[PDB]
Amino acid sequence: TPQIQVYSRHPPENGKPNILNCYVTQFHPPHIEIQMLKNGKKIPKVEMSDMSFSKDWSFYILAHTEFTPTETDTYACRVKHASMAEPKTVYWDRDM
Amino acid sequence: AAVTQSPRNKVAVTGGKVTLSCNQTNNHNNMYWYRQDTGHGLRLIHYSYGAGSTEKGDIPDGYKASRPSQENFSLILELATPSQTSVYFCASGDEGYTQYFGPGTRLLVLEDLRNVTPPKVSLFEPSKAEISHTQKATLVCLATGFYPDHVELSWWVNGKEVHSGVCTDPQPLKEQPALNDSRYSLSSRLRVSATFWQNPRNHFRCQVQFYGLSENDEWTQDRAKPVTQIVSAEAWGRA
Amino acid sequence: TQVEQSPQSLVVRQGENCVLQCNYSVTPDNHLRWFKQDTGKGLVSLTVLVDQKDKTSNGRYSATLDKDAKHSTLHITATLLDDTATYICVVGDRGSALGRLHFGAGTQLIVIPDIQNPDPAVYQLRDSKSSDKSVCLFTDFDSQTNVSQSKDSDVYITDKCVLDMRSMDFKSNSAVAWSNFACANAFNNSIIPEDTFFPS
Amino acid sequence: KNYTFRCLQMSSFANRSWSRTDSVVWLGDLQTHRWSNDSATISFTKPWSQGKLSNQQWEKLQHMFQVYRVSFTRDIQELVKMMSPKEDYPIEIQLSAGCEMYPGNASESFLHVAFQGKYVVRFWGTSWQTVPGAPSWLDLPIKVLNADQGTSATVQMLLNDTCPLFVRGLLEAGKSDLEKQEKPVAWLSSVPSSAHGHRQLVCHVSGFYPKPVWVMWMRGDQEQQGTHRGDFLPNADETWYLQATLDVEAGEEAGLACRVKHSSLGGQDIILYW
Ligand SMILES: CCCCCCCCCCCCCCCCCCCCCCCCCC(=O)N[C@@H](CO[C@H]1O[C@H](CO)[C@H](OCc2ccc(Cl)cc2)[C@H](O)[C@H]1O)[C@H](O)[C@H](O)CCCCCCCCCCCCCC
Ligand SMILES: *[C@@H]1O[C@H](CO[C@@H]2O[C@@H](C)[C@@H](O)[C@@H](O)[C@@H]2O)[C@@H](O[C@@H]2O[C@H](CO)[C@@H](O[C@@H]3O[C@H](CO)[C@@H](O)[C@H](O)[C@@H]3O)[C@H](O)[C@H]2NC(C)=O)[C@H](O)[C@H]1NC(C)=O
Ligand SMILES: *[C@@H]1O[C@H](CO)[C@@H](O[C@@H]2O[C@H](CO)[C@@H](O)[C@H](O)[C@H]2NC(C)=O)[C@H](O)[C@H]1NC(C)=O
Ligand SMILES: *[C@@H]1O[C@H](CO)[C@@H](O)[C@H](O)[C@H]1NC(C)=O
Ligand code: NA
Ligand code: NA
Ligand code: NA
Repeated sequence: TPQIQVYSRHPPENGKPNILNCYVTQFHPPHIEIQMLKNGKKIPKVEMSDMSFSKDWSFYILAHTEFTPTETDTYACRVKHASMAEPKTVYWDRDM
Repeated sequence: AAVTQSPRNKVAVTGGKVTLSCNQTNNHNNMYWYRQDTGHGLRLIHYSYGAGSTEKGDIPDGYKASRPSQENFSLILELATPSQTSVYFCASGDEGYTQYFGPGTRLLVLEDLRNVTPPKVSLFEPSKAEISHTQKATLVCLATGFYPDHVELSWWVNGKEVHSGVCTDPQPLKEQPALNDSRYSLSSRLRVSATFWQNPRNHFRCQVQFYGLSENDEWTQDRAKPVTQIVSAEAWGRA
Repeated sequence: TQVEQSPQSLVVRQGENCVLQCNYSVTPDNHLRWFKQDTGKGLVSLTVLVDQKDKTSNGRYSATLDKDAKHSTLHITATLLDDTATYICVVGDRGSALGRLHFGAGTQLIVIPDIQNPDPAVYQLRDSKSSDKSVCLFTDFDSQTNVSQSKDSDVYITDKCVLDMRSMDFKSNSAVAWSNFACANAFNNSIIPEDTFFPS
Repeated sequence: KNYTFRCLQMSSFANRSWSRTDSVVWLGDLQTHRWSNDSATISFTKPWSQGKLSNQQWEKLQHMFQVYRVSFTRDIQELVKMMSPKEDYPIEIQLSAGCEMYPGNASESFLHVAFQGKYVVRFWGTSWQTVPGAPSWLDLPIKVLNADQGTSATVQMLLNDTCPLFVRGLLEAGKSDLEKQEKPVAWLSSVPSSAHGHRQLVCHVSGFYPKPVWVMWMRGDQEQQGTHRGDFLPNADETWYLQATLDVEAGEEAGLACRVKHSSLGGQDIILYW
């Protein structure tokens, strides 16, 4: 089961532009589908790092995108991968 | 590392089944089938990495491979075509890059077997003129009336094959070039010293191995079935 | 094709040297082998070159390989009759059985033998069994003599063919003619030497 | 001042026809090269990625790799045919290759191979060998790979000579990127942590380079031993992110601060009070 971690590059302040990162790790095979969502909708033109792997041979990849947090809008990262029946979704919690 | 192929030569009809076999007692895992055609290098048909394995080569179409054991690798033409007329070469090897080639198998696929005919063989003895002029004696062997042109002519003195002093025509000539399925003739010379030919304990034999029909091939004509066979002619030396 | 040989064919006279060329686009080029193939026979290995800039020798055969230029030559010194054959160039793309071989189409070499002591003649030979049948043997002519087919299509004539009595170090050309005709008439359509022996 | 140079290759063979090979190259934790399957050439991801190699030396090295990629792809396919039906597609193969640089012309090189995610083969000395735990069927592929003297000679030279030299040049040319200092920025936040009446505080630290860092929760001058450091997580701009959590009692949040020490701050520790 791929681990998914969502976090902002800068301290989040409502209204202010920022970058949102989705770090996907501990998965294999390396065929994976990563989506970053705003209010459940697919954000267009998400940048991906080149896929790499750690000492233990497991894969990781960094997705990131521009975002401006608000009181209302929700942000998430959705991962499809053969090691799961249904896609896994981790919500950005500003507090976490 | 010795590799053997059988048969060494084969005449077949279109639609017939032909099996080319390769044996190798070197305990090589790897075996390879090629065909050689004029104007081309050898081209890979099928290969095998071991018992039960067969792999498509560069030109596999029309051929099935079969690796029943480490030793034997077979090339099967289920429905033979004239385009499969060729010389077929088998090779074996271990994990190293060297492939060790067999001596080759000649295959001719005809449209029809109706005209297949074994040779007449005649041996022509040396002229006394030649003997007294050169102190050498030339025997001539003549194979005639055969179709197709798949023959091996050889010379035998006292039951042992001779190569020294021999030359055979590089190709059979056509007896009726105007006609479609012309029969063939082939000549060979064996030249010895006169004293060798003059020795009456020397037995000379010209042998032609002819490649024709097998046991299983059907035959509907009234003449003898023109099967693969040997025809020879012989003479003894004399003063 | 990825392997090309030059010349396609050539004729040389006994004792002369010749150079055979092989050019390839095969990548990578682990090794290159030269094969000799006599007419109707199998593949005899002459040499295998493996280095970037390699040179080998095996008697009268020597070879070079330049991997940068993707080029090999085979040199035959002092050709003999038995050098008459097809010479085939092969490049292997791996140093192991994972390799594919890439075969050139070959170069045909014909070596014309040196007939030192010619003695042109036309003999009649008689059949072992039925003595009424015969052939005409045109023999012992030098390699400057050509043999043409017959004008009559009932008469048969072979191409010339050279035999080698190895133990006597002696070579002779011959041709055979037969029909159903005499040996005086047999080689009419050929320009044969003036001193040609016709025995009674 | 020890840097490890890692060339990481991932190869997928879905079936007999389809395959792809992608590579990335790391010097420490900075990416120096990328070689996508779609690209004929290797891409520099830094201005100094060619190191101290001349354009001609680089071309020659890249050419060697271009031949390798095509050849590797066909070799695996042929090895699969050789072992059939023992092993079958899909297949993943990973290589980890490079050298670890020590002070004063000392280095170790390595070349480790993983099959379906398990380390099974390395190059060692002058040959390929299986490692402990590896299945026995690999003995035939190893025998075949070890037959190729030409690959062996080339790999020996790549590991023993080329890797250490190249990396030595990389360290010179990329000194200012490798020795960069980027300042951490911290911020605080809180959540309910599946408990009766407990809160979890979170100290976020982001934008720091290099990786070594110290983050502890503190009441005055008393290091809270409950502090839990998370994993180092990357930013897109080649800086690092880290969060340290402290499990506390609601109402008792007052008093707590988050202290952050990092080489880039030059003695001026960051302190955020709740
Ligand atoms: C590694 C440090 C690099 C530091 C410097 C470069 C840094 C710059 C960034 C570069 C980024 C590169 C990204 C890729 C990173 C991963 C690469 C690490 C592995 C490198 C392996 C290098 C292999 C090179 C050789 C090669 O291509 N062999 C290939 C081509 O070999 C032929 O061509 C050569 C032409 O040079 C030689 O022939 C010429 C010759 C003859 C005689 C002599 Cl003396 C010399 C030459 C040779 O003899 C020929 O056979 C050969 O096909 C190899 O087998 C390819 C695969 C090797 C890896 C195998 C891994 C084990 C897998 C086990 C699988 C088991 C599972 C099976 C189901
Ligand atoms: C490259 O360096 C290796 C040794 O270094 C080790 O392997 C490299 C590929 C890297 O991973 C290094 O980080 C690692 O430390 C040389 O290997 C050695 O080669 C010599 C001969 O060339 C071997 O000597 C043999 O010893 C055996 C006894 O076990 C005898 O049977 C032989 O007669 C012979 O004397 C030596 O064992 C081997 N070392 C190891 C550990 O395998 C390699 O030669 C070198 N190559 C070049 C071209 O520089
Ligand atoms: C990965 O790269 C290789 C080489 O660029 C691709 O292989 C080529 O694919 C095309 C068809 O798309 C073939 O016609 C070529 O002959 C192949 N090249 C070689 C050297 O065999 C391969 O398709 C790429 N893989 C993917 C999934 O895109
Ligand atoms: C091979 O694998 C690819 C990707 O998994 C697939 O889309 C393709 O159809 C497969 N090809 C065959 C011949 O099965
Ligand atoms: Na073997
Ligand atoms: Na690659
Ligand atoms: Na291969």
